[PDB]
Amino acid sequence: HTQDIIGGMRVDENGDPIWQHQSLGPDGLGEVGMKVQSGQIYINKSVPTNSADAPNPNNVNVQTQYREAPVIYRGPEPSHIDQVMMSVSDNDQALIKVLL
Amino acid sequence: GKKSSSSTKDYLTPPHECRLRDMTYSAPIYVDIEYTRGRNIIMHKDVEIG
Amino acid sequence: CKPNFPIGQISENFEKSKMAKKAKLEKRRHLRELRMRARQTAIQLKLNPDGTMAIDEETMVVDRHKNASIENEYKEKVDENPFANLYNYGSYGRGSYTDPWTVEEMIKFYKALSMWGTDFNLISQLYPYRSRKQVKAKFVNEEKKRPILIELALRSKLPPNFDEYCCEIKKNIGTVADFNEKLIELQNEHKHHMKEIEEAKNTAKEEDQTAQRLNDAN
Amino acid sequence: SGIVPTLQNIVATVTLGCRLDLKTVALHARNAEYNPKRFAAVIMRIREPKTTALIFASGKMVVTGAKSEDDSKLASRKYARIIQKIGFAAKFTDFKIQNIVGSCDVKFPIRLEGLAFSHGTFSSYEPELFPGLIYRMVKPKIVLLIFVSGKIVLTGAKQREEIYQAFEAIYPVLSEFRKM
Amino acid sequence: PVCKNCHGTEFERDLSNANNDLVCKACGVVSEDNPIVSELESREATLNNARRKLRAVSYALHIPEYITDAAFQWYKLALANNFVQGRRSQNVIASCLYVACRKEKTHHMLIDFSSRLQVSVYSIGATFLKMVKKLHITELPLADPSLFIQHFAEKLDLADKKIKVVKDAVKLAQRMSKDWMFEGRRPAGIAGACILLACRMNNLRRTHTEIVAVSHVAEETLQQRLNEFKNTKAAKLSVQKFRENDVEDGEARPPSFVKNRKKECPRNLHLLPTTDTYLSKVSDDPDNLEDVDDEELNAHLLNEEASKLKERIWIGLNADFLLEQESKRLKQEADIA
Amino acid sequence: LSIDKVLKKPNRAMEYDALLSINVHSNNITSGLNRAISTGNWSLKRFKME
Ligand SMILES: [Zn+2]
Repeated sequence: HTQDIIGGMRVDENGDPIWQHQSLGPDGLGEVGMKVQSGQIYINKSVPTNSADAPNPNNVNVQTQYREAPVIYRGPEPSHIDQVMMSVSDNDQALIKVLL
Repeated sequence: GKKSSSSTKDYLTPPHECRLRDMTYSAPIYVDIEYTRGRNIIMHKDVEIG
Repeated sequence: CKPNFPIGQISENFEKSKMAKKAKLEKRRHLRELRMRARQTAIQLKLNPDGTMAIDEETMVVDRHKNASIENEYKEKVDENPFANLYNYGSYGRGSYTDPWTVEEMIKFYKALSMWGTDFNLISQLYPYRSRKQVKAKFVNEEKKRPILIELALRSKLPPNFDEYCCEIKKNIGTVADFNEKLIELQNEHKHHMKEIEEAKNTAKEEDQTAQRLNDAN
Repeated sequence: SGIVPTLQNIVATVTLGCRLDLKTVALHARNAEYNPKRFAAVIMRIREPKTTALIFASGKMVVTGAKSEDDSKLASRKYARIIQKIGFAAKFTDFKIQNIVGSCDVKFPIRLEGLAFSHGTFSSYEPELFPGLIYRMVKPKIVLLIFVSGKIVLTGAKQREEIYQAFEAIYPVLSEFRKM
Repeated sequence: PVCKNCHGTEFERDLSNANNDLVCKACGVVSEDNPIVSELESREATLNNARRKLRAVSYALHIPEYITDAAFQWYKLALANNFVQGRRSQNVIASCLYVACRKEKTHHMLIDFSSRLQVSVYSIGATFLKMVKKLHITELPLADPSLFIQHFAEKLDLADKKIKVVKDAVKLAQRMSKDWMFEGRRPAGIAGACILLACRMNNLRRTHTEIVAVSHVAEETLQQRLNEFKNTKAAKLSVQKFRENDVEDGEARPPSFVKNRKKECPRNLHLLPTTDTYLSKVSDDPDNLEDVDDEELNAHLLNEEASKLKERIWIGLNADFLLEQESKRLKQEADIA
Repeated sequence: LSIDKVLKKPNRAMEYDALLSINVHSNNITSGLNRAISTGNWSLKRFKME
């Protein structure tokens, strides 16, 4: 019973936007309308580390367990992102579909 | 497709609403069956199977 | 506009709900009248001119469904309304409705409780279609209901008002036989049949060893 | 509120080192109950002092159905007075007790879901099988069930003493929730 | 992880020049280039059968599959605690699946499991209690009845305006909550009464039977629930009129002490009467009992002339020892067979 | 095969209904058809052809 989270926007030196974070948005979904380059992830994705452990029936240590795994835009030429939608599949899992 | 009780046209997701959610555009198959429950035989209508 | 039952707008598809309710009241009333009435296939051959004394190949096997299909044709047909099958917590659990007790039964209840101390074995058959469980609860609920009328019974340690002499023998006139010796005499018959089949057992055993000893010689 | 918790029913069993025969002790009594395919022993039912005598085929016996502790005691030897009619030894030695049940009325409505969220790390309940909240206390290793009517029952205690100091210990967690 | 000259700990994978190397920001020495990408038997059998059974009932109950694999972990460790032996296999998976239903907090209530196996509800909840004590589930969420409303409306064949019929309901459901109607009562009971009142005040689809066909709770036990609601406080405001925008608390009157009113320094240690004072009342003679004698229990003895009267009735009802006898006589007959 | 596994019981013979275990076998038609269009290979049996 651990989800996947879309937290983002780490800061440094009075400024949130690092060179890799000019297009993350407040929600983690990279905001629609501006350009991207190599690097500069646009969907921030985090997965728990105890993916295959037995469920211990207690509530002791679940506060900080998310290792990062974003999705990077490769490519030889800077592009834009056209529109981003999210919805739910047949059985209830959140979907993320952004169109470049 | 349609039932034999309500006799409405259909209750359905549109296909373009379906083709971007990774679902299958489907309508259920309905049969009617009769059998021996017990003391007597009964018939049942509009059974979902697929 | 009281919150119980206004008939006040469109109310789509209520008719299938309607006659289901009128049928469930009809079903329970036929359960009342079961209570009111209860109170009160070898093998076949033939003789051909061509081959006489020939046996039928189809009668050699049996179908095992034609006999079942006859009665299944002669059962009542009904159309299932998916509203009728409704189920709650009171479903598939043992226990039923007890037929409430009458004062005519109490004179057969007080006196059967006056004669013995409290003996639930033989008073069960006195109420022929009542069972051992709910009559034990009839002893329990009367402790709170009539605590003082029961308290006269255990003080009574004597033969009571001599009117049980009929009910002494009304119990006895069912299957009049000397039960203190009726059970003895047929039990002795049963062990006699078991002794005879035990005689048939060993006499079958001794001839069998005798016969195959002769096969061991040859 | 200095209320007094009353005690509704005991249990008590004693050993009997004499072998019992079901034919010679049930068929010539007054409280005769023996259906062998229903139950393999006999129940005596006397209503003074309103308790019940359960026996066994091997010989052992257990009494249940008294309010007071000594109330069970005086009948426990009257029960063995019937087995003094038949020529049996009736060797009862240890009048041990392992269950005493008690109910009370504290008479004010309470919340129940707050301590199911606060003190949920040890005790819990469900509404849909039974309407009551089961409460556990491991300090005497006791179980007890509470209500929303303010009536609280105590069961599962071997010793009569052990219901008492448990019963005031559960009050400060009970009056915690004044439904502000 | 540690560089060879400046001993840095951070390595940054540069991917712009199709090399995909490993190098630190501090000095610039590569770490590694040329990356290497990768292009009992009966114990196993008894859970493979148990896998398909969880696969079975999840299909029929429209369970989303991320509960089924999670519920397999519960059965796997409860297998180790010797809980499955003796009990019914078709029962023990139903209680096992229902735990993972309430950790996920779904709409699936318990009796829907009891329906298709055609057994009693109280049997399935019995082993649910006897399980949940044994393997020590401490944390477990409450069955909030707010879940059940918005799942009922889809099968309730109501009009197109299916969002307004549940928005007003959850206002009624939060009004249901702070008032004292459900504390020891049933979740499916009170969650079926709130949708009853919201449906009638806009439609007339409620027949006291269609919502029963959904909620599976009987008809007469919900008739009390609106009469419970009617005479508590300020409900006469909301019987006939008054658009549903009141924010009040009112009186707090659960009926469980209303029935009780219809009937009518801490404690020091040695004020209660003890238990050893009653142990020393009657002397504990192990062989003797002739100090607690009486006269009526001394008269407690058979009717001597009504003995053969009574056992003739007792032998006239009994046949259990009869067939026991020839079966006991069969124990000797099978010895030579 | 799910019917006679239930009907091999002495007490379970009078008021049993068989329709409540049709939903467990329902989706075998669906998940068969969906992979039959997704992965373009058809495992027939009456011809045994691939
Ligand atoms: Zn370095």
